Amino acid sequence: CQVTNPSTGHLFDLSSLSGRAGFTAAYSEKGLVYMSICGENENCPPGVGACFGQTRISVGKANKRLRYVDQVLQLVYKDGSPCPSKSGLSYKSVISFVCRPEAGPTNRPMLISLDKQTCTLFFSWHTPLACEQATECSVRNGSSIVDLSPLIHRTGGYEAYDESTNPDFYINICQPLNPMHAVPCPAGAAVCKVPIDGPPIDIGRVAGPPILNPIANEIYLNFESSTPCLADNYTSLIAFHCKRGVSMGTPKLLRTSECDFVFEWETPVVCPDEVRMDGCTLTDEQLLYSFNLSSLSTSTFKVTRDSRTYSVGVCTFAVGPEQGGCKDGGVCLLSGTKGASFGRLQSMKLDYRHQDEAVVLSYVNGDRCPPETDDGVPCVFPFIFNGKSYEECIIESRAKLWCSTTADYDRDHEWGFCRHSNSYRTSSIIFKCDEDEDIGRPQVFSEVRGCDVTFEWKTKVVCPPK
Amino acid sequence: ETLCGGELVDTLQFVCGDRGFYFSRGIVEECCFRSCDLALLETYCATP
Ligand SMILES: *[C@@H]1O[C@H](CO)[C@@H](O[C@@H]2O[C@H](CO)[C@@H](O[C@@H]3O[C@H](CO)[C@@H](O)[C@H](O)[C@@H]3O)[C@H](O)[C@H]2NC(C)=O)[C@H](O)[C@H]1NC(C)=O
Ligand SMILES: *[C@@H]1O[C@H](CO)[C@@H](O)[C@H](O)[C@H]1NC(C)=O
Ligand SMILES: *[C@@H]1O[C@H](CO)[C@@H](O)[C@H](O)[C@H]1NC(C)=O
Repeated sequence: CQVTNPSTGHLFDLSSLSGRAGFTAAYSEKGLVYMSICGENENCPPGVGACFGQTRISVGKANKRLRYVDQVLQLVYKDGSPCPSKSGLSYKSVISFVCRPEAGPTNRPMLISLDKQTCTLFFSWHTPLACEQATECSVRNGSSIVDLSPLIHRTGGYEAYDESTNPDFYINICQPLNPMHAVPCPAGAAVCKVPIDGPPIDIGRVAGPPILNPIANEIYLNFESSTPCLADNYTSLIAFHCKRGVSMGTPKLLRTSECDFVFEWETPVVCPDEVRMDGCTLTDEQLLYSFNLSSLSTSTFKVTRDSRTYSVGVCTFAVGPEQGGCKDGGVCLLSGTKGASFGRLQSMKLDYRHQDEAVVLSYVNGDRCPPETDDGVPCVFPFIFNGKSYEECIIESRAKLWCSTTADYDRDHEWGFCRHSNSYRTSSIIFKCDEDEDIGRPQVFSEVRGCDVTFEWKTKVVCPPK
Repeated sequence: ETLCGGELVDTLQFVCGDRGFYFSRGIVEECCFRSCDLALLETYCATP
């Protein structure tokens, strides 16, 4: 029940899960794998660590055999009940422990996939208990530090483009790849290659923190391997660009070197914090004169509609250093407990609408947009389950990641499978004219899927042609 | 090595799951009356 990395001598302790009552891994719709760690389960027959539903069909006997395999702590349950296939073959289960510094509800044993032939069950458990190092994800570009922490996929991974839905690659750029369904990407892998004929192969494992190019200011990130090439070890490198915009970008493939892999990612997070041209003012040559929005840059505002208490600050951080839930966020949807940004204050853009004679302020690149079910009905946070409140898509008694569509599941049993959006939250303010409103108040104009919020602010400032 | 009773039923949903499964010779003849592999079992999974 204890394994050490031969290189570092790091002690791993998994004894905080040694409960004989154990835990329940989820398969199918109402499927139950009663399982335990380091010890035998109680629902299963004596000696058996993991079993099946109505009948106690064993998928391996319980042992302490713990292995360190490339950042992962594998547990092997061998010698179960005989499986169909051929003579002598019994069931077995490989329960892996992958590093995940971010604590939460998805810290449970999941069933990622199964191999039919060898009668082997692949298991993945993502806990901070299986973590040696910290989350090295930030590098220094002079005096200002650049971080890649927002780009961490924490539900699954990034699907790669069909170079020449059927995927090809799966990518995670700091922490190891999160366990998906039916796709057996070896637990701990960062970059995964899935061929049409043949199982997924490990073409990427997280090496070190991102490196910096001195000349044209590019950032690179290396991902080595644990399996050999067809000319010798595999390798995969990801190059980063600076592409400002609404999209946060997605790792695309460019060069398929026979033993190497080149991925080119265009993202605004690999861009510096650009200081605004003319402070906090608007200048278009159509009118030629300027609008001084610095008068509104005085303090915080609380615009609220339908329980949703927003925080808006023109040219100022939404929530100040006191509460500070939404760092960098120019608009912050408060919950008092969490908080979610609707655009980094630094990404502020000012434009002139000629249709309505208005001034458009917009921030971009906040937090990840809310997940929806596969049907199209948005999820509802927070929701109750057995007596607990939940903030994101979870995996209790179900295979794929699921959410509730009501305020309470226990009460209404309404749900669907999550399909996450690869877009980030945006927020815009359309400044409209009013002469008697010296220092006016913004109001919620339109909320779209919680992925975009537009405010209408009526002020005296955006007027004078007198 | 026969696979009969509820021990065939529990194995069906373990392979088929949300896809569902049928029972149509039949599957009881192929895996319970005789011995089959899990490939001759997933042939009886309902089309995704
Ligand atoms: C656009 O509007 C802003 C805000 O009105 C202008 O900046 C502001 O300029 C005034 C000058 O009267 C500053 O007021 C001064 O404050 C100090 C205290 O720090 C006080 O001792 C003085 O008596 C005076 O009242 C004001 O602080 C400053 N804005 C802020 C809030 O920092 C700005 O100049 C205008 N844009 C242009 C055309 O440059
Ligand atoms: C690093 O900082 C310089 C500041 O001059 C900037 O020009 C460059 O774009 C930055 N490089 C990146 C993309 O991190
Ligand atoms: C790749 O090479 C390293 C040593 O450089 C070795 O530790 C690792 O096991 C190799 N991967 C394979 C082919 O298992």
